[PDB]
Formats: sequence, structure tokens, C-alpha cells
Amino acid sequence: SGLPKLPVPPLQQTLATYLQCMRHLVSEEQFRKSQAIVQQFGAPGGLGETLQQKLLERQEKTANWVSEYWLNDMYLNNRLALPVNSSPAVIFARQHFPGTDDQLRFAASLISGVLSYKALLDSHSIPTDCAKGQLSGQPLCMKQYYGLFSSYRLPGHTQDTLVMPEPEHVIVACCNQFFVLDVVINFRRLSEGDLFTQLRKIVKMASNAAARLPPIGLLTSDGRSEWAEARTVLVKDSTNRDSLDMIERCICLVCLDAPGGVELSDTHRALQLLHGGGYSKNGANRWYDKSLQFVVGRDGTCGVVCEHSPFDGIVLVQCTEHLLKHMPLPAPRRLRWKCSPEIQGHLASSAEKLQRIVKNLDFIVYKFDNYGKTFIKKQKCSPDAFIQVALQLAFYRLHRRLVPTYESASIRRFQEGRVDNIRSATPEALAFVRAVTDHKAAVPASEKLLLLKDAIRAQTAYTVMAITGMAIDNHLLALRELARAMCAALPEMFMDETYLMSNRFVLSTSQVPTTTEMFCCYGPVVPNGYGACYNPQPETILFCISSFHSCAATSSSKFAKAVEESLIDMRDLCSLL
Ligand SMILES: CC(=O)CSCCNC(=O)CCNC(=O)[C@H](O)C(C)(C)COP(=O)(O)OP(=O)(O)OC[C@H]1O[C@@H](n2cnc3c(N)ncnc32)[C@H](O)[C@@H]1OP(=O)(O)O
Repeated sequence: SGLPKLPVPPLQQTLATYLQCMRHLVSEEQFRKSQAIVQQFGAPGGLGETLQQKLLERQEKTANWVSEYWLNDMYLNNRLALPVNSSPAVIFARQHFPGTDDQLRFAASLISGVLSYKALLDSHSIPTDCAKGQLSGQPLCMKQYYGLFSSYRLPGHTQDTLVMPEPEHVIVACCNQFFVLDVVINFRRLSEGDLFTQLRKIVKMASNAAARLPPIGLLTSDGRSEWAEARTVLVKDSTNRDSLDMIERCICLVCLDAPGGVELSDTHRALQLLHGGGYSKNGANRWYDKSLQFVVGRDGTCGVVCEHSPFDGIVLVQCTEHLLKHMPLPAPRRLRWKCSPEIQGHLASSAEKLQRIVKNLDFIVYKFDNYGKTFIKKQKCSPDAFIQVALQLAFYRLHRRLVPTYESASIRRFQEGRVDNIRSATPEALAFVRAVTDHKAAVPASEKLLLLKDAIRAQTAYTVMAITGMAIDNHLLALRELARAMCAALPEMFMDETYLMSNRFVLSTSQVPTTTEMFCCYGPVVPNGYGACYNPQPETILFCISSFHSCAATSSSKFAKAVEESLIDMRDLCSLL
């Protein structure tokens, strides 16, 4: 690989940055105890320097010293059910399908797009991406592509595990029934015309009452430990091993959803993609372990549910946008399943667990249309920095406090680079939000403007630092797991209540820009948090906001309102004179 290896930040740089990031997010007392804790950990000849030495060694022996640690910490270790908690959804524009054939024609074409896109992939014919935005021109890592269709996430009791065959095939799910659709014989990739024909056969078969099998997919929408256990039960029978193996070895799935009941709003269409609406809608017409699940609903609701561990939103969207821009026949096989009274019980639990997730998701698509990048650029500001500050102002004006915030910073500059964290809850953002919201202080508007720019200055400074591998989250993560390898009892540095708080991201954000008329979204990462995915355009900014109804403190409608208001105030501050 001609790409640089992810840098190893100097120990003292990270420890200083660490403390600086949290000072204003914890009490004075607690902060004093942490300074002391950090001081000892980072003292000369201390424990910190010892771990750093191990890290430099690991760096030299590996391609990317955090891939393993990060992949397990961020996704494989998480026990929450994938729907909403982990697996994001990309929603395509609304389609219009008068007759079933219009739905199946779409699905056929889409599948042909997948095939040829997998061809370019297999022949490394895909053009190597370059940076754009913040520090642009350099080559980017492409490894994430080659994870799009070649992955499956196996459940495990405490830790999940991430992952050619012949014939090559896709699994088509209709009416919660799973079918095997071979798409490539001997490098012969079926015609869009024959794929259509095969799909009509599946739809017909999935409508036979005497053959209808139990909704096994439902099992994959359950907590990872629960699915690991129920799968252990299935594995006892040979017929189930077989079908599971088939699902495990497919390219992706193609879900032919039944007509959704509600209105086809952007919000409702997204709900359908995130969780399918529960077991009574399309909630079982899935298999979350698989990487990509392309949805082609009868009514026109389409998109693709994605299993996060193998790749991130940027890569996914380029493939997706490429897919859409592109846009003797044996019968398809139906996967068999041999259920027992055990499985019947498990399907019941999953059904109830999945209903809570659907019942608990408070989601909304907000499109800000007063202005976009263009206006922001006219203020000598980074659109993303501006938007990140906007979100801080929204959280504070609504909740009266700032909280540890997360923002996906892509590090694909380096080998196997995924992402590091940009902590937007800066001290300069606290001073800005306090000046704007504290009426009593009567801070002059000209002063608010200064603080606004200073805030946008710190966000951009952290961003630059994060995308160049000099941030602090991955670094600390690596130091933590190395120490654990030394002794199961972690140092006080990582048992400190301060370190623990810094990682509960009550505000989890990311940017997924797209040229098309599609958008990305996902659930919060903590019970009392928000999920904010935005798409900044020249004149608009699309906000996808999520939170949990279980937390009386959060509200996606109120937060969206608060974002609008924050963007308006900032436009006003910038239009003074
Ligand atoms: C499953 C999922 O979906 C979740 S996974 C997460 C997926 N997303 C990511 O990983 C985020 C990837 N993006 C990055 O890492 C970026 O570096 C981040 C940190 C988001 C920053 O994005 P950027 O593209 O740099 O945005 P930003 O600088 O604000 O805006 C870029 C434009 O804003 C301009 N600009 C920046 N500072 C400016 C300034 N001071 N004055 C005038 N213009 C400025 C840039 O020149 C650029 O112009 P153009 O390309 O539109 O012609």
C-alpha cells in the first residue's frame, strides 16, 4: 500500500488535549482529580510512556494500529440490537409503481447495477478516490468498498465476528420468506430480463400458504447476545445450517416490502428503512447480519439498510449513487427451515423486542431551506464547522448544557483508515452558546459575532487535527486495550469517571453529503442522546434527527426546531455590519 500509516500522536499532546476537552464538562473537583490522575499516568518513566512504546511497536508491526481495537469497540462488541442502534439507512427518492411489474422491473435493474458494480470492483477498475473539503488532493483508502458485498456479521455471546462462492447469488426476501436467486453462472451475469422473470416467480411462490415458513429473519433484529443464542439452537439441524450458510454467502439481499400503511413522507419512508415498522409491516422481511439489504417496496419506498461494521456512509453513498445512475432458467430456491418449540419461543421474544425499538424511535427529517453552503462560504466559514456550531447552540438552548459530542472525521488518508472523533463540544462553543442564550448577560451582538467566529475557528482547528490523525479518541482507545492486555484491571486513567463520561456521546453527529435526492440516517448511541446526520447543499441543509421517546429530556421535533432557530440566529449575527 502506497498510503501513509495512521500516525501515532505524541503522548503528551493527547493527554493535554484530553483534559482541555473535558475541563468544562465536569465539576471543578472532579477535574482536579483527573489532572492528578493524568499527571501520574503521563509522568516520565510512568505507565503511559510504557504503553506508548508498545503502541509504536504495534504501529510498525501492523498496517493500522487501531483497526482491531476500533472495530471491536465501535461495533463488534456492542450488544444492542442492530436496528436503529447501529445499522444506518440510505433512503432513495420516492418511486412510483403502478403495478407489481414496475416494482419488480426496478428491483431487476437495481440487481443488474449491483452485478456490474461488483464487476468493476472485482477487476479493481474503480477509480481511486481523493480528498475533497478539508485538505484535498491526496489518495484515499479504498478497502471499505471491498466490504460492501463480501461481508456478514456473525453474532457471538460477548463479541461478534465480522465474516468466493459458486454459483454467485442474492437472497430475495418477500413476505418474510427467503429465496436464493442465482445471478451469475460461469461469469454469465443474468439478463435484466431474466432477473425480472425470476422475481415474478419468487413473488408468486412467496404467496403460497401451504409453503409459508416462520419469519426467521425476525431473529436477527434482536440483541446480539440473544440472536447468538437462538442461532445456536437453529444450528442443531442440518437444514437450517444450510440456509444460514446460503444467507451468509450471498452478495446482498433484495427486500420486496409490502405496501406500507402510513403516508410516504421522507420521515415515514426512512422509518421503514430503519426498522421496517415492526413485525406487522416489513420488520421481518430482513436479515440484519448481512451488509446490504436493498429495499424495493410495492408502494415505491426504496433504499438500503446497511450493517455498519464493514464500511462507513461515504463509501456506501458513492456506490449507491453509482447504482442509481446506472439505472434454461431454473426456478429460484426457497430456503428451508426446521422450527421447533424452542425457535417458536425465540421468534416471540424477538417480535416483542423489535416492537419496543419501533415504539421507542423518535425520528424526523428536517430540511432547512433558508440557505446553505453558499451563504456560509460567504462568511469565510467552513460549512461543516458552521453546522457543527449550529448543533451546539441547538443542544444548549434546548437543554441548558453542552455534552460530550461525537462527529465522524474520516481518516481514509491512511491505510485501512475508518474514522477518528472530532469533539465539537469545545470551550469556545460553550462561550458562544452562553453569550447567545443568557439574556441577563446582555452580551452585545457584535460580541456574539466574535464568539461565533471564534467557535467556528476552534471547530475547524479540531477538524483539521482529527482528519490528519492527531486527534485523541483512537489514541486513547489503543492505550486502553494495550494496558488491558497487560492486566485485566485498567489503570485509574481509564477507570476515571472523567474518561467514562467523555465517551457517552449524548450528541452523535456526522455528515453524509450526496448529490442525488437520497439521504442517510441512524439512531442515537445512548439512551439519552441524539443522532444527527446532515447533508449540506448549496442552498439547503437536510437534517436527519433521532432520539428515544423513553427519555423525557430529548425530543427530535424540539431539537429540529432548535436547529432552525440556531441557523437563523447565526445568519443574523453574520449580517450585522
Ligand atoms: C453510517 C453513516 O452514514 C455514518 S459514517 C460517517 C460518514 N461521514 C464521514 O465520515 C465524514 C467525512 N467527512 C470528513 O471527514 C470531512 O473532512 C469533515 C470533517 C466532515 C469536513 O467536511 P468538509 O468537506 O471539509 O466540509 P467543509 O470544509 O465545511 O466544506 C467544504 C467546502 O467549504 C469550503 N471552505 C472551507 N472553509 C472555508 C472558508 N473559511 N471560507 C470559504 N470557504 C471555505 C471548502 O473549500 C469546500 O468548498 P467546495 O468543495 O464546496 O467547493
